[PDB]
Amino acid sequence: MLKKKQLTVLDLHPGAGKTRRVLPEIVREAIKKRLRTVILAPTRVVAAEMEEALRGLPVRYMTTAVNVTHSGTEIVDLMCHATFTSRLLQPIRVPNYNLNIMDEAHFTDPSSIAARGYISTRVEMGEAAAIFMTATPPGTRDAFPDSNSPIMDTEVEVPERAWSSGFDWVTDHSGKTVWFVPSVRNGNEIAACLTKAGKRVIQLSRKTFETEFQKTKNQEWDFVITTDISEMGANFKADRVIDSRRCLKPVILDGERVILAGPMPVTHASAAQRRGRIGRNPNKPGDEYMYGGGCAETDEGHAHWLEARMLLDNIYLQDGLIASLYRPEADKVAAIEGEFKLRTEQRKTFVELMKRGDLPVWLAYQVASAGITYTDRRWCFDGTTNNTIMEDSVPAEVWTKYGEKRVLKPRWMDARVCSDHAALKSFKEFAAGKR
Ligand SMILES: CS(=O)(=O)N[C@@H]1CCOc2ccccc21
Repeated sequence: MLKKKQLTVLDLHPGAGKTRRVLPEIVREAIKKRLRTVILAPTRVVAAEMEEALRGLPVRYMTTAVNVTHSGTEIVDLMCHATFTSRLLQPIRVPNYNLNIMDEAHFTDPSSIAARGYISTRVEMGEAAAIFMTATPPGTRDAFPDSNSPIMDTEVEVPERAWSSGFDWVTDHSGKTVWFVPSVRNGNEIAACLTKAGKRVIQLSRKTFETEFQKTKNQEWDFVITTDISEMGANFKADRVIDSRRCLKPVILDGERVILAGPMPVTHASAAQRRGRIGRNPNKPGDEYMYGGGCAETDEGHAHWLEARMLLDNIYLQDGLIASLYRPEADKVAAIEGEFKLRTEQRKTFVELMKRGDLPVWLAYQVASAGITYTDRRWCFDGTTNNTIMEDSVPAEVWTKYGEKRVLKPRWMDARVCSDHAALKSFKEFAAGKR
């Protein structure tokens, strides 16, 4: 595995012990062989779990999710997938790691796809070794993989809205349930319904993940309503997974806008990861998995692969060369390598719109490629009337940095900036010049 020029895919089933058993073994061997090593966690919650599994070993934790006093002589760095990609984009120097380990190497966020592309290109070049750890590698057709104990799989109609009758089996359960919903807004409705019926509900999403996940250990709950974020190593002490089998897909229409299409079928990798939450205790067989639809390869034409190409086109590799996407996922986008390469000033704007502006990659690229400086927010108000952002069936309004009251009408419309109350609130602050 550790020998150069090689990319290994560690494809053990969910719960096989890739993070607590296999990962420390690789770390010990890497330290023994003096290989400068990077460990890539998908989220800060997995980083905290990796610290527990690697406790004692000399690892430099490049995250505030862990409170450790470093000796300064560690040759193994641990950071999130997005931190790795972010530091690659910024002027800061990143070591040319001899060994690159990616946990949950199935994560389809644009920064995870970009990191895989960068690492795999370095391996293809014969510069480094890499290990991609995942139960569901890119290209998996099995939604029912092995587990530590048997799982009862049941195809059933799963409600995607509040209900008065017809789904007795959902509330007539005395155990703990993790329920995957296609969106935050869809989860709010089902959560309000379960709460009204006397259930204790915790809700998880990308923006509230670290805070609310802690509640699943600190308090007694009946249901956990989550988006696809819990597919990335999140572990619960539950006996049932209710899976709508649906997700929202960002799609770039005619290269002019981004809409959130669907809800539509999840990939086999996602369905397997969602099912993978239960059947993890070999001493407690019989965990249930209720699924409400089929799988399809909805990652083809998904905006994240185009966005990954926008990140890689702006990461230095060697002179004019540009990193390719990891081979099993390179056909999910019809992009020309190098087409999103920006000049130095616009690239600096692109990076800042993502890091500080917190804008989606596609939106940041449209603003930076137009030659607009980071603090220039006039574009948030000069788009056509069909780009009017709506809040509560009425146009959203903001006070500009000039003190004028204006309707939010962005020149480039990206549905992710107003997909929920929290996203819209952050976009309003950005359009007003608050960050
Ligand atoms: C994220 S932090 O505040 O905990 N600092 C970490 C740990 C020490 O090593 C490094 C190196 C570079 C950058 C961040 C860090």
